[PDB]
Amino acid sequence: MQKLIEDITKEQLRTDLPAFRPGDTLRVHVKVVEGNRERIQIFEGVVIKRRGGGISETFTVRKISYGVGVERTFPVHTPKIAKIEVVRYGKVRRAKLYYLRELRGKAARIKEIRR
Amino acid sequence: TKGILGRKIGMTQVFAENGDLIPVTVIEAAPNVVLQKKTAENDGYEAIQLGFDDKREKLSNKPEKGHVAKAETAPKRFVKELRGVEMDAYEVGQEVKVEIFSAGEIVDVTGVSKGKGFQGAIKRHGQSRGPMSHGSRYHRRPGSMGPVDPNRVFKGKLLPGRMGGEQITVQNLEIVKVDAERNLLLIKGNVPGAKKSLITVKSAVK
Amino acid sequence: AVPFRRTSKMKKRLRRTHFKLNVPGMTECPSCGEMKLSHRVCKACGSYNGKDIN
Amino acid sequence: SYRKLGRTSAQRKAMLRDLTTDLIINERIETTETRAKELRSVVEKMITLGKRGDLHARRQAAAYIRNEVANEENNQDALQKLFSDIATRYEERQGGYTRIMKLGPRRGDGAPMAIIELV
Amino acid sequence: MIQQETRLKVADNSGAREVLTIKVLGGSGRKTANIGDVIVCTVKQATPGGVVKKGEVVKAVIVRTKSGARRSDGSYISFDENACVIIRDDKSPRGTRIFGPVARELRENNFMKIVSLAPEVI
RNA sequence: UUGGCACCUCGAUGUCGGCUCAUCGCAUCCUGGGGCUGUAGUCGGUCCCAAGGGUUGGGCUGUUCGCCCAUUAAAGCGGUACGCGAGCUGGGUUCAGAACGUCGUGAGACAGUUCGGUCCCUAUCCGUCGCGGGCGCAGGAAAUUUGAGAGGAGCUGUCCUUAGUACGAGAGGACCGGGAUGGACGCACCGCUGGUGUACCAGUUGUUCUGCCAAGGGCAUCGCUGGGUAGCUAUGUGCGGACGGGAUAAGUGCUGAAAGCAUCUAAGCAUGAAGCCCCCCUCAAGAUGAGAUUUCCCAUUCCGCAAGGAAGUAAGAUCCCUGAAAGAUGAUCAGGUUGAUAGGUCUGAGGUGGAAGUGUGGCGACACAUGGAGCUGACAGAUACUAAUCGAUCGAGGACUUAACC
Repeated sequence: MQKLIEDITKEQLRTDLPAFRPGDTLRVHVKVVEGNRERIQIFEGVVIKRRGGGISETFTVRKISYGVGVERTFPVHTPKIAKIEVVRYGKVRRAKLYYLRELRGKAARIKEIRR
Repeated sequence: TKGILGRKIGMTQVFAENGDLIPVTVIEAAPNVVLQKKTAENDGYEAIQLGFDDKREKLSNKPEKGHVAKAETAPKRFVKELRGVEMDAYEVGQEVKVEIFSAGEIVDVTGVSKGKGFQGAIKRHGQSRGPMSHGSRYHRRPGSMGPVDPNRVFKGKLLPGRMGGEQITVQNLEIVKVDAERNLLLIKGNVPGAKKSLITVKSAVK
Repeated sequence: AVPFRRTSKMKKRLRRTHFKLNVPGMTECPSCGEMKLSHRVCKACGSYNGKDIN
Repeated sequence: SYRKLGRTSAQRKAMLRDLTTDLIINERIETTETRAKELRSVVEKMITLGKRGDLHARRQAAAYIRNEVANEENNQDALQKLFSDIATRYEERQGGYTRIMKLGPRRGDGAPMAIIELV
Repeated sequence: MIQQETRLKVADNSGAREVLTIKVLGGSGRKTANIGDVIVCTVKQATPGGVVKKGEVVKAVIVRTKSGARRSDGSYISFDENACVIIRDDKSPRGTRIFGPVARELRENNFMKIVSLAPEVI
């Protein structure tokens, strides 16, 4: 069953993306359409979550800008993601960072672990 | 005026040429063979009967053998029937693959919906309940039965029973992509039926 | 919650149709010859399928 | 899911902590049918630890298996006998280590009994 | 996912600080409102310097919420404070600035003066 | 409704108001059709055909009503024991307790007011929702259906275009007709957002236990806290009420007398609505009017003079047993050794997250490497390892009359 699932959509496993640790600061180059023009904006922030399976692995990036925390999910294998870059890796003993949605201001940093 | 039948597996999530993600079922229909072409001159109506599974030796009965062996291809487990097709296109024993369908047309989907067992009159009919506090000992119950004087309960008031199991159709769906080299149909939407349950796939009346 | 009338000697004895109990699945012990229960151990033989198991 | 057998969350794991250790010592057990079918899918997880037989393989069964006496004149515990002699016996078989021998009814309960060998 | 009788943090310096709802302007009865819907609201607190002050029936537009926003990509926008921006009962606001980020699902309708005044259209 | 009469009920018919499930009428509140208008247009008033669908959410009040706020296309009226108390609530009057005003010397009263006050039941029968066992259906059995007949669904707003067009002096502002997108409820599902996930994993506290350390086990509500796979889920996602035909209702018509004209008449026709019957979908041959095709099994052994009977079988099915996509128990349903049906097993998928042990840094708390490790409940994939053994009963011999051909 599940072998027949991914052997259809192995052709859409977009392998351009660097596999990263869930929970680290990260920027995403998102291609969008504003006014029938294709621009690219950059979405910095830390990864709360990597979950899912196969083609439907959804992750998210949290950005805290202008005092209002912005959480922005993406499934991994979209054509509407141009470039993902690891800016600083992170260590978290946990794996899904739901407690970051409350804490702001330096009780919410994740220490760079030199890689 | 067409239709094949297959076996549901489970949902996926398939991209379609945009960021547009589409809910997608995985219907596998190994190539169906017409087992009997019913004519209006003797059976009184115009129809056709498919067949779908690779039966084993011990599974089959002898009357299931002799019905097949006129157009001897293979004993097939599930037998259904389609009123109203072009009878002039087919003959008794013709193998029908996925080559009928494209990735862009309006497609009807019936099926055999799931089970919920003996579960009663909130989940079975969507009704509300009384309040959960203010001393009320009433919640999860099917309401009043009716007024006094007609001395009975009307046939059409709803009650606890055995939800699900019935045959249920979903109209005007659409096929995402046709992958006929493994006999696979991908249909936009959530299709009724549990894992490994069988579905007729028509072309709807738009 | 009150029986409005007594039950007569018909509608009582029509309720004891599906109160009957059958004979269970009962076969013969292949070794000691007696009647065996299906798919359990013939306790007179002490055996099942080839072996008088201690 | 799986079966619960009259006990709560806590008591059924405290049930099966005796229906494995007494099963390793006394080597045969007369339970019901349904208590057998919740040992055919459990005890075969414990015997495969005896195939592994290493340090951290040892300290998983010790979380589970009781401390009773299995072999007098030897002081061999129920933990030790799972790894000393049982590990020698099943070096070749892959799965399938418990039989189910259905008995008749229990007298006062009507309980459909069973017998489990270590085969 | 904003109902009747919720309290909302106001995102402009038009006078108000905290605003409570009345009804979502949908049909007969609409329960929730995610983003871009238009509420008739009232004003539970205002700044002392106030053009619109305490106790005023106002008509406003949801900008940013703790709700999802299912784009067709599958990306879900979800902020961390429910909010409004008070409008002048039209497709046009009445405030001067707009504090904080603004969801990009306001451009589906023509509220583009809120878009042009937004500091970070996320 | 305010009421008359006292006919049934005082060997008990529990009564107002909300909640729960709605059903029914049409004198219609919206939606459809129109006629007249003091109908320019957009709104409107008013009668007529219409009961298929809908009829909002709140503050006060015990509230019904009503006021009010805010919408909506609309906020309809009326039954049905002023529907529904062996379904629910007890705020309300209508038990004693208490108090105020007034009445009465008084005990005490008050459809004047205030505060507090036990709502019982295990379902026989009819009635529903659902499931099944038997026989019927002139032979037995295996699958699919025609459809008698029933039921469900049958609501709609904004915006775009035609078009700022006819109309209007302007202001304003269209019918008719296309396309797009929503709210309201409806069926379905678990891929995605989250929710539960008490035989999953990780941390951490008190205390006991495995001789001790280490490492664990128990109990503390799953001890608590963060996650959580399958599974059932809704607010999540899909689609749904489509396009139409047939005959009409009000109208609107022709044609055309009676009664040289006129006349939507009596003959003869055509239009005409969210109504009606089909079209869409589900249920359905016990539709005793028991339908129709497809193949299988065939006419065996005994009485008996026959009529008839039993007693082994066919085809197939059952007991039984491993089973869950099914599951109150039956049923359905994947199988029963020429087998992958369950469990284990070895791979993987997802979860959780850096196992103990060892080595090293550190006075130690602790990190660091070994190492995307370690462990894994239902998941899918291979494997005969493990039982689904052997058995066993049930189950056709096919009537008569006539016609038809043979």
